[PDB]
Amino acid sequence: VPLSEKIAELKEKIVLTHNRLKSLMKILSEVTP
Amino acid sequence: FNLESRVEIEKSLTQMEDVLKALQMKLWEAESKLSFAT
Amino acid sequence: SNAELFNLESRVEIEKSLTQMEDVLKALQMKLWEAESKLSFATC
Repeated sequence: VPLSEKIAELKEKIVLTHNRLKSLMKILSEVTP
Repeated sequence: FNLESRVEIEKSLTQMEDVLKALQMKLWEAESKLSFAT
Repeated sequence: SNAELFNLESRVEIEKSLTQMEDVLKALQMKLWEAESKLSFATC
């Protein structure tokens, strides 16, 4: 079941990193028209 | 994977999103292989 | 038991790509960080 927990911890990080990337994409398009 | 220019940051950030999009499918695939092996 | 064998082959190939995903993402997180510092300093 440690594999089950390694899945969940890895999922939340994909999500968090995905959110950082999203916020940076909005900041970047404010200055690249 | 360049950050010299705004145009390259843009290209590079989409590549990173495409990489995460591949990771999310790999995570799901692992979720199912595991669920099927218990 | 081919079942127990199959189970073990699964759990091996599972946690292999788990570490693989770990290595792919944390390099990704490092270049992300570089871009964050770039656009952060640039837009102050």
